[PDB]
Amino acid sequence: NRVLMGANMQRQAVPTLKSEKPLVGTGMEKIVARDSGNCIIARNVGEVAEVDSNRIVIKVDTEKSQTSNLVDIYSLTKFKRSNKNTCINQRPIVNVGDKVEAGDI
Amino acid sequence: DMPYMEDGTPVDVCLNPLGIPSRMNIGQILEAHLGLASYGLGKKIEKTLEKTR
Amino acid sequence: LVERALGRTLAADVVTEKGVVLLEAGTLLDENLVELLDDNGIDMIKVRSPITCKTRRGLCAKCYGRDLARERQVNVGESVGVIAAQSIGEPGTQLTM
Amino acid sequence: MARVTVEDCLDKVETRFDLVVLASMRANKILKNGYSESMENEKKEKATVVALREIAESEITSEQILRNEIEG
Amino acid sequence: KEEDIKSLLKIGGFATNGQMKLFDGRTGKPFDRHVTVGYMYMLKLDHLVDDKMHARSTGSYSLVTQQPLGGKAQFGGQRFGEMEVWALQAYGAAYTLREMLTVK
Amino acid sequence: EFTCVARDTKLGPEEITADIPNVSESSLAKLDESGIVHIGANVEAGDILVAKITPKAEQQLTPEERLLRAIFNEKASNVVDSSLRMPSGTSGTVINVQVFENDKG
Amino acid sequence: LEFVPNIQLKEDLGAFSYKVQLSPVEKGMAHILGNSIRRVLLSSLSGASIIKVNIANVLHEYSTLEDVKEDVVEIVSNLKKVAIKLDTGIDRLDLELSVNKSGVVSAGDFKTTQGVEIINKDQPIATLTNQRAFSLTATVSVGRNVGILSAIPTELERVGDIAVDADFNPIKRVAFEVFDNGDSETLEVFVKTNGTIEPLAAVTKALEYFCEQISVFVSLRVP
Amino acid sequence: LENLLHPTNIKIDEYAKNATKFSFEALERGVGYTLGFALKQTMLYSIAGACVTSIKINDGKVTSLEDVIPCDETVADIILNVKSLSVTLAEDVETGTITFELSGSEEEIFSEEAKLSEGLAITEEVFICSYNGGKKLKIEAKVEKGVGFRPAQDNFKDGEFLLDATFSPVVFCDFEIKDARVGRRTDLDKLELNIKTNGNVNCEEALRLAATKIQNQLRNIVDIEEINKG
Amino acid sequence: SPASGQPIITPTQDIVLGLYYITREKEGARGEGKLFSSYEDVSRAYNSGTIDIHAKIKLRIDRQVFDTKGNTYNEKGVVNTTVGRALLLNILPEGLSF
Ligand SMILES: [Zn+2]
Repeated sequence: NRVLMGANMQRQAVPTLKSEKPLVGTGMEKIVARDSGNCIIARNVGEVAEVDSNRIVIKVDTEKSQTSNLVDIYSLTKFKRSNKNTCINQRPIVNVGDKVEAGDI
Repeated sequence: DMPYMEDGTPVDVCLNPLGIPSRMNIGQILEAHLGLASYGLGKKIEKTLEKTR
Repeated sequence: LVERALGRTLAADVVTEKGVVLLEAGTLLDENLVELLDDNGIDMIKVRSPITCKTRRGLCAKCYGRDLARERQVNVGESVGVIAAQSIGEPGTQLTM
Repeated sequence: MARVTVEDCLDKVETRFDLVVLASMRANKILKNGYSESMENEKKEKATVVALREIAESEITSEQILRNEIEG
Repeated sequence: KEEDIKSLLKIGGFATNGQMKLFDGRTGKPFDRHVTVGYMYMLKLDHLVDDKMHARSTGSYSLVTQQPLGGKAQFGGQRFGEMEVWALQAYGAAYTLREMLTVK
Repeated sequence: EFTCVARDTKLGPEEITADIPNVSESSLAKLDESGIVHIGANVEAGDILVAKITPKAEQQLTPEERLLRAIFNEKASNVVDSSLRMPSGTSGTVINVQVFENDKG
Repeated sequence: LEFVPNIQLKEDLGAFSYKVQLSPVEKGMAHILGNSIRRVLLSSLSGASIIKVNIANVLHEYSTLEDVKEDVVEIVSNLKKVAIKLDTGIDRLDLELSVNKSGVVSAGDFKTTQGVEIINKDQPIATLTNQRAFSLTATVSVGRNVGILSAIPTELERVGDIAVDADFNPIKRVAFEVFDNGDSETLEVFVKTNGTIEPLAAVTKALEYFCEQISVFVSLRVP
Repeated sequence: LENLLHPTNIKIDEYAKNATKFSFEALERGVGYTLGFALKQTMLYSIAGACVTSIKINDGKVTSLEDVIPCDETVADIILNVKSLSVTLAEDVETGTITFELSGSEEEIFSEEAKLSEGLAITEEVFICSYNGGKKLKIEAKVEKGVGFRPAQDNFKDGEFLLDATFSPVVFCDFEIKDARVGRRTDLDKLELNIKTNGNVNCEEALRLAATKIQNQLRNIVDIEEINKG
Repeated sequence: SPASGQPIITPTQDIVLGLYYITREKEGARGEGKLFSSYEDVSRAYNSGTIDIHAKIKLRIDRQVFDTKGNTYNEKGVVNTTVGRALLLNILPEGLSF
């Protein structure tokens, strides 16, 4: 009866300014977020070209990737509303010139 | 005003103990124990890192 | 008995098994007098229930007894019906089986 | 409950209902008498409680109170 | 399991409990009976207080019945429903029940 | 996110122009030259976001209203404003102003 | 029968941690001085901090410049964590910042005008992915904490102004312990601050405040 | 630079024999608690004075609390009566000795009895007990002086019922905090003290004496002189 | 309560914990078996920090008590109490027995 409420409640939780990882998790938060289109998973493996808080550029080494276009883009979404009037904005992680792989954040 | 450990750090929240036993959501206690542990392990690394980087 | 009939007035008198009367008719009980019932060994008396009042479309201030909420004889104007109604089904949210 | 309570007043008048009506009549009387000259109601209490105080201190003797309605 | 938590607590340099000694902040004299402490992740729920206050003095009224609106979206007006009538009855509170049904 | 709209009523077209009597240039100060708030103004609890007006008629005003019109030479305006104001108890700032015009014109 | 304490800065250590001491006390009064020091040291000491900022090509907090890995609100949060030291009688002034680099804009790049001080020299303010211009100001002001309620919203005048809330009091931890020496005790107070004040000055200031507040009970008059 | 406020309002009020209620007004937030703790503790446990410590009745011929004596009061009652005597010593002397050596005929007993030593001043006329004119009796009281609360380890060690030491005239502090407002800022404090003493000193001046102790314990670190000016 | 004469404002959850806690006893504690004249004495003592609050002491009391029949007889003497319970002696109004 108590875990029922503990589960029904943590989905009305309101996000805040600076996200802080839990210190006692269950290794499942790695899965939910990745498995919902709020993150930006790199399609092809390469190196960061130029990143700023509006878009990301990735040049792909075609040697170890299938036929590609040598450059792809990802456009960030700053302060887009959502049905409950909560702010949505993605923030980049990577730095200039980093080795990333297909299926990373 | 909050209670504070001997070191000097104060405590943020003051929950109530009478809740837990009656409505048997024990797991919260064990979560607090593990959390204390993690917070100790943090201060350890900090001490080792406040010198000789 | 000394708890079932606390604060309810007495229909008629009560005679000792030794002969002398003990409590008269129309004598509202009270935790002083309710010693005098288990004292002398009594186990049955006649009290004034609202089932046996005689007033039309109402209730007299004696066939009902003590207010049981202010410890006095019921003042005239207390809508007793509503009180008794909601003091029955209210705890019902708890009695389950 | 600043100073006076129903437990006090219930000693002179009775049934705790008659109290309501009698105090209401008295407070209405004290109100319509133009007591509202406005240099007093900001230093003391509303007449609704002045009447209760008056009945507690046993000054008015509500047997008298009704005799102020014929004074209407 | 428990003993793992406990070995970790030891590594950290804490009692083999959660419990520890605390001091009041208004005096400094400690509490007896060492108290539990910990981290205990916490959340805030979407039931803020800014959108539940809603008082009202006088506002619009219902077209077909001439009664106040309801919901704090327009201007509300708190439902003084049926069960609250029996309450004011049992009290014998005639007046406050009367003008609760006409003047208001 | 609020939104105001302008319809064609049977007395005429209503207007969102920043021109409404009985309104100073102070409550209007945070208004641009087009009837719409700036992008950045920290609006308050009850200021104008877009200022509108709608016409009316059928005064046949009371004798006392007539007199007081006749003292201060108070003219009776045929229009009434129905602007858009933040409801009380709120605050904040502005981040985007979408405006959709008319068709076939 | 006469003991009176003197104050000593024994046992410095760590980043900005210290252990101040008062050598002789009255054998019983120690645990009063300890608590008073702690509480007044945690509530009233005033410092200086940034309260209002204006960035160059910005209009509000939820915005974004070009070639900046950061955001505007992330920048405003960075700014709050700068440790500023002001001199005796400044009480208000202006800071400036204009740069044309292509790396990490640390707080050391504030203009080295008079009076001011910037202790937290490592703290990043923003990261410029590419070379570009960047400029802003920030009004530094003295102040003390008062609670989340009795704080005035710090009026804004210009267009791009952006209020920044300010945590003034420079104390982070206090804890005391009392040691017995025979008809006498010694008080041993831990203090940890951001580095914007010196410990001895700090404790002296706190005791000044405290005795100032006590000095009414010597009179039992109004003032 | 906003000039931490000052009380600016006092309402002294006496309500019993050696008892008074002071109330202070408009103190900055939380200050009330610190100023209450300091005041209460130092006024209670760090004031100089003299007080009785030990009682010997019949030179040791009363061992426990269950021994009849030729008067109306059991031993416990006499101990409790004598423990209350308000004595003022002298600076030159460092110990007193109250002697209630009595053999009369069923009399009333008070402080105006009891041949003493030099330097004492019984300060009152508290009643003790009622003689029964029976067999002989004696009472020996020991009086010392100092500061602090000296706890007695054992109750009756050898031949004297030992007590613990008060060493103060102030017998009660019991302070409290309430709320008060000075306008737009309403989170402030309002303190109320309730002191009850023994008679050796009127309450208020005892309060002042305890405040002077603190304000005197910093002269080498603060300027207690200029704080007076204002 | 209108349903039954039982009161309805009794302390409930941890107002009860504290009372039950400070009103227990302990066998070997500090200051055990001491002597005190009145409540203020026990207060002064306990704030000094020598006694354990669960100790057994002896207090001499004297106060009126109301009888059933409207009498009010005096009660006095020495009673073996606990340091905790005496701390509650102040709140009990004159009229109820200790
Ligand atoms: Zn009947």
